Amino acid sequence: IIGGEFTTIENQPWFAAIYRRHRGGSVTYVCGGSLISPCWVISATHCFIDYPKKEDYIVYLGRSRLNSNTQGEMKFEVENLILHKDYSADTLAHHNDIALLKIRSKEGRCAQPSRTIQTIALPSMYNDPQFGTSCEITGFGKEQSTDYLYPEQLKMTVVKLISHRECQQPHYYGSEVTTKMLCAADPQWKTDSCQGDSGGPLVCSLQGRMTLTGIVSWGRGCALKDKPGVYTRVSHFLPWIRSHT
Amino acid sequence: GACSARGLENHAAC
Repeated sequence: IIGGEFTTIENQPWFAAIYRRHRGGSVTYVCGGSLISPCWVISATHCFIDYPKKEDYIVYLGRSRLNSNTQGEMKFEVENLILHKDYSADTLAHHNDIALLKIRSKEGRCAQPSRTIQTIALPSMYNDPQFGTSCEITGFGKEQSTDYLYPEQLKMTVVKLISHRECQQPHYYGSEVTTKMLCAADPQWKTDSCQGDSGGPLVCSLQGRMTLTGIVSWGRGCALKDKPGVYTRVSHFLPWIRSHT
Repeated sequence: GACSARGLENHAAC
Protein backbone atom coordinates (compact mmCIF):
# COMPACT_ATOMS: atom_id res chain seq x y z
CA ILE A 1 0.00 0.00 0.00
CA ILE A 2 1.48 3.33 -1.16
CA GLY A 3 0.56 6.05 1.35
CA GLY A 4 -2.47 5.38 3.54
CA GLU A 5 -1.99 4.24 7.11
CA PHE A 6 -0.87 1.36 9.26
CA THR A 7 -3.60 -0.79 10.73
CA THR A 8 -4.23 -4.08 12.50
CA ILE A 9 -6.30 -7.13 11.65
CA GLU A 10 -9.24 -5.96 13.84
CA ASN A 11 -9.96 -3.29 11.16
CA GLN A 12 -10.00 -5.87 8.33
CA PRO A 13 -10.64 -9.24 10.08
CA TRP A 14 -11.49 -11.04 6.80
CA PHE A 15 -7.95 -10.36 5.53
CA ALA A 16 -6.00 -13.52 4.70
CA ALA A 17 -2.19 -13.61 4.47
CA ILE A 18 -0.98 -16.19 1.92
CA TYR A 19 2.59 -17.57 1.91
CA ARG A 20 4.52 -20.13 -0.09
CA ARG A 21 6.94 -22.77 1.07
CA HIS A 22 10.12 -23.27 -0.81
CA ARG A 23 12.27 -26.30 -1.48
CA GLY A 24 14.56 -25.96 1.48
CA GLY A 25 11.75 -24.77 3.74
CA SER A 26 11.90 -21.01 3.84
CA VAL A 27 8.40 -19.43 3.68
CA THR A 28 7.78 -16.16 1.85
CA TYR A 29 4.76 -13.93 1.34
CA VAL A 30 2.77 -14.30 -1.88
CA CYS A 31 -0.50 -12.39 -1.81
CA GLY A 32 -3.52 -11.27 0.17
CA GLY A 33 -6.97 -12.86 0.22
CA SER A 34 -10.42 -12.40 1.81
CA LEU A 35 -12.34 -14.85 4.02
CA ILE A 36 -15.83 -15.22 2.48
CA SER A 37 -16.93 -18.22 4.59
CA PRO A 38 -15.28 -20.31 7.34
CA CYS A 39 -13.58 -22.72 4.89
CA TRP A 40 -13.11 -20.39 1.84
CA VAL A 41 -10.63 -17.60 1.01
CA ILE A 42 -10.94 -15.64 -2.25
CA SER A 43 -7.87 -14.20 -4.02
CA ALA A 44 -6.33 -13.63 -7.50
CA THR A 45 -5.34 -16.43 -9.94
CA HIS A 46 -2.11 -14.63 -10.99
CA CYS A 47 -0.74 -15.14 -7.44
CA PHE A 48 -0.66 -18.92 -7.98
CA ILE A 49 -0.57 -19.57 -11.75
CA ASP A 50 3.21 -20.18 -11.96
CA TYR A 51 3.23 -22.58 -8.97
CA PRO A 52 -0.31 -24.08 -8.93
CA LYS A 53 0.42 -26.87 -6.38
CA LYS A 54 -1.84 -26.45 -3.30
CA GLU A 55 0.70 -28.14 -1.00
CA ASP A 56 3.08 -25.18 -1.59
CA TYR A 57 0.85 -22.68 0.29
CA ILE A 58 0.10 -21.61 3.85
CA VAL A 59 -2.81 -19.30 4.78
CA TYR A 60 -2.98 -17.24 8.00
CA LEU A 61 -6.06 -15.50 9.38
CA GLY A 62 -6.03 -13.03 12.29
CA ARG A 63 -2.52 -11.86 11.33
CA SER A 64 -1.44 -8.17 11.60
CA ARG A 65 2.30 -8.64 10.91
CA LEU A 66 4.19 -10.17 8.00
CA ASN A 67 7.06 -12.15 9.60
CA SER A 68 5.99 -12.37 13.25
CA ASN A 69 3.05 -14.10 14.89
CA THR A 70 -0.02 -12.13 16.00
CA GLN A 71 -1.84 -13.28 19.13
CA GLY A 72 -5.00 -15.19 18.16
CA GLU A 73 -3.92 -16.06 14.60
CA MET A 74 -4.81 -19.35 12.86
CA LYS A 75 -2.66 -21.22 10.30
CA PHE A 76 -4.18 -23.33 7.51
CA GLU A 77 -3.14 -25.69 4.74
CA VAL A 78 -4.80 -25.36 1.34
CA GLU A 79 -7.21 -28.29 0.85
CA ASN A 80 -8.17 -27.09 -2.66
CA LEU A 81 -6.72 -24.39 -4.96
CA ILE A 82 -9.24 -23.34 -7.62
CA LEU A 83 -8.00 -21.03 -10.39
CA HIS A 84 -10.27 -19.48 -13.02
CA LYS A 85 -10.22 -21.63 -16.20
CA ASP A 86 -10.54 -18.52 -18.44
CA TYR A 87 -7.59 -16.70 -16.84
CA SER A 88 -5.35 -14.80 -19.20
CA ALA A 89 -2.69 -12.19 -19.21
CA ASP A 90 -0.99 -9.86 -21.68
CA THR A 91 1.78 -7.47 -20.87
CA LEU A 92 -0.57 -5.68 -18.57
CA ALA A 93 -4.08 -6.97 -18.02
CA HIS A 94 -5.02 -10.04 -16.15
CA HIS A 95 -8.44 -11.34 -17.19
CA ASN A 96 -10.65 -13.43 -14.88
CA ASP A 97 -8.11 -12.86 -12.14
CA ILE A 98 -9.93 -14.66 -9.35
CA ALA A 99 -9.11 -17.74 -7.26
CA LEU A 100 -10.55 -19.74 -4.38
CA LEU A 101 -8.61 -21.43 -1.59
CA LYS A 102 -10.39 -23.98 0.57
CA ILE A 103 -8.61 -23.83 3.92
CA ARG A 104 -8.10 -26.59 6.47
CA SER A 105 -5.80 -26.74 9.53
CA LYS A 106 -3.63 -29.71 10.60
CA GLU A 107 -6.51 -30.60 12.98
CA GLY A 108 -9.03 -30.69 10.09
CA ARG A 109 -10.77 -27.42 11.02
CA CYS A 110 -11.75 -24.23 9.16
CA ALA A 111 -11.75 -20.62 10.46
CA GLN A 112 -13.29 -19.98 13.88
CA PRO A 113 -14.75 -16.45 14.05
CA SER A 114 -13.25 -14.16 16.70
CA ARG A 115 -12.42 -10.48 17.27
CA THR A 116 -9.56 -10.88 14.73
CA ILE A 117 -11.18 -13.41 12.29
CA GLN A 118 -14.51 -12.63 10.52
CA THR A 119 -16.05 -13.14 7.06
CA ILE A 120 -16.82 -10.45 4.48
CA ALA A 121 -20.10 -10.28 2.57
CA LEU A 122 -20.19 -10.67 -1.20
CA PRO A 123 -22.10 -8.10 -3.28
CA SER A 124 -25.44 -8.86 -4.94
CA MET A 125 -25.04 -9.48 -8.68
CA TYR A 126 -24.06 -6.54 -10.91
CA ASN A 127 -24.44 -4.18 -7.91
CA ASP A 128 -21.47 -1.85 -7.45
CA PRO A 129 -21.16 1.62 -5.89
CA GLN A 130 -21.42 4.65 -8.18
CA PHE A 131 -18.19 6.18 -9.52
CA GLY A 132 -16.47 8.56 -7.12
CA THR A 133 -17.43 6.36 -4.13
CA SER A 134 -14.61 5.95 -1.59
CA CYS A 135 -13.53 2.36 -0.84
CA GLU A 136 -10.82 0.72 1.28
CA ILE A 137 -7.87 -1.45 0.23
CA THR A 138 -5.71 -3.52 2.61
CA GLY A 139 -2.45 -5.42 2.35
CA PHE A 140 1.21 -6.09 3.13
CA GLY A 141 2.45 -4.84 -0.29
CA LYS A 142 5.22 -2.32 -0.98
CA GLU A 143 5.06 1.20 0.50
CA GLN A 144 6.98 2.59 -2.48
CA SER A 145 7.40 1.26 -6.03
CA THR A 146 11.20 1.28 -5.58
CA ASP A 147 11.17 -0.61 -2.23
CA TYR A 148 12.83 -4.01 -1.98
CA LEU A 149 11.16 -4.95 1.32
CA TYR A 150 7.49 -5.30 2.20
CA PRO A 151 6.22 -3.51 5.35
CA GLU A 152 6.11 -5.67 8.44
CA GLN A 153 2.82 -4.18 9.60
CA LEU A 154 -0.50 -4.36 7.78
CA LYS A 155 -1.60 -1.19 5.94
CA MET A 156 -4.78 0.21 4.48
CA THR A 157 -5.84 3.21 2.44
CA VAL A 158 -8.78 4.77 0.62
CA VAL A 159 -9.27 5.06 -3.15
CA LYS A 160 -12.19 6.29 -5.27
CA LEU A 161 -13.99 4.19 -7.90
CA ILE A 162 -13.47 5.31 -11.51
CA SER A 163 -16.07 4.74 -14.20
CA HIS A 164 -15.38 2.25 -16.95
CA ARG A 165 -15.77 5.02 -19.45
CA GLU A 166 -13.03 7.06 -17.81
CA CYS A 167 -10.71 4.06 -17.24
CA GLN A 168 -11.01 3.02 -20.90
CA GLN A 169 -9.61 6.32 -22.20
CA PRO A 170 -6.38 5.89 -24.05
CA HIS A 171 -4.33 7.92 -21.57
CA TYR A 172 -5.53 5.61 -18.80
CA TYR A 173 -5.72 1.91 -19.88
CA GLY A 174 -7.65 1.83 -23.20
CA SER A 175 -9.16 -1.58 -24.00
CA GLU A 176 -6.97 -3.41 -21.45
CA VAL A 177 -9.78 -2.75 -18.91
CA THR A 178 -12.97 -4.84 -19.34
CA THR A 179 -16.44 -4.71 -17.74
CA LYS A 180 -15.32 -7.53 -15.38
CA MET A 181 -12.73 -5.12 -13.89
CA LEU A 182 -13.07 -2.04 -11.66
CA CYS A 183 -10.65 0.88 -11.61
CA ALA A 184 -9.89 2.88 -8.46
CA ALA A 185 -7.45 5.67 -7.66
CA ASP A 186 -6.65 8.70 -5.54
CA PRO A 187 -7.56 12.12 -7.07
CA GLN A 188 -3.91 13.22 -6.49
CA TRP A 189 -2.53 9.73 -7.40
CA LYS A 190 -0.73 9.77 -4.03
CA THR A 191 -2.05 6.48 -2.57
CA ASP A 192 -2.65 3.07 -4.21
CA SER A 193 -2.17 -0.68 -3.98
CA CYS A 194 1.20 -2.05 -5.13
CA GLN A 195 3.21 -5.27 -5.58
CA GLY A 196 2.33 -7.69 -2.76
CA ASP A 197 -1.21 -6.28 -2.33
CA SER A 198 -2.55 -8.54 -5.14
CA GLY A 199 -5.40 -10.85 -4.13
CA GLY A 200 -6.44 -8.55 -1.27
CA PRO A 201 -9.78 -6.83 -0.67
CA LEU A 202 -11.28 -3.68 -2.12
CA VAL A 203 -14.12 -3.07 0.37
CA CYS A 204 -17.02 -0.65 -0.14
CA SER A 205 -20.15 0.14 1.87
CA LEU A 206 -23.21 -0.99 -0.15
CA GLN A 207 -26.78 -0.83 1.27
CA GLY A 208 -25.18 -0.13 4.69
CA ARG A 209 -23.01 -3.27 4.58
CA MET A 210 -19.23 -3.76 4.20
CA THR A 211 -18.90 -5.62 0.90
CA LEU A 212 -16.08 -7.25 -1.10
CA THR A 213 -16.42 -5.13 -4.26
CA GLY A 214 -12.98 -5.89 -5.73
CA ILE A 215 -9.85 -8.03 -5.62
CA VAL A 216 -6.47 -6.32 -6.19
CA SER A 217 -5.34 -7.52 -9.63
CA TRP A 218 -3.06 -5.22 -11.68
CA GLY A 219 -1.80 -1.77 -12.68
CA ARG A 220 0.97 0.03 -14.47
CA GLY A 221 3.37 1.03 -11.65
CA CYS A 222 1.85 2.18 -8.39
CA ALA A 223 0.39 5.60 -7.42
CA LEU A 224 1.30 6.79 -10.92
CA LYS A 225 -0.56 9.60 -12.73
CA ASP A 226 -3.30 8.37 -15.12
CA LYS A 227 -2.71 4.73 -14.08
CA PRO A 228 -5.37 3.53 -11.63
CA GLY A 229 -5.36 0.31 -9.66
CA VAL A 230 -7.37 -2.39 -11.42
CA TYR A 231 -9.52 -4.80 -9.43
CA THR A 232 -11.42 -7.95 -10.37
CA ARG A 233 -15.10 -6.97 -10.26
CA VAL A 234 -16.53 -9.46 -7.74
CA SER A 235 -20.20 -8.70 -8.62
CA HIS A 236 -19.59 -10.18 -12.13
CA PHE A 237 -18.30 -13.56 -10.77
CA LEU A 238 -21.06 -14.66 -8.36
CA PRO A 239 -22.08 -17.78 -10.34
CA TRP A 240 -18.43 -18.86 -10.59
CA ILE A 241 -17.97 -18.31 -6.82
CA ARG A 242 -21.19 -20.09 -5.76
CA SER A 243 -20.58 -23.09 -8.04
CA HIS A 244 -16.96 -23.59 -6.92
CA THR A 245 -17.75 -23.13 -3.18
CA GLY B 1 9.97 -2.86 -14.75
CA ALA B 2 7.04 -5.28 -15.04
CA CYS B 3 8.30 -7.56 -12.22
CA SER B 4 7.94 -4.70 -9.67
CA ALA B 5 4.17 -4.41 -10.42
CA ARG B 6 0.80 -5.81 -9.42
CA GLY B 7 0.30 -8.86 -11.63
CA LEU B 8 3.69 -10.60 -11.35
CA GLU B 9 3.85 -11.67 -7.66
CA ASN B 10 5.16 -15.25 -7.24
CA HIS B 11 6.28 -15.50 -10.90
CA ALA B 12 9.13 -17.69 -12.19
CA ALA B 13 10.71 -15.09 -14.51
CA CYS B 14 10.72 -12.51 -11.66
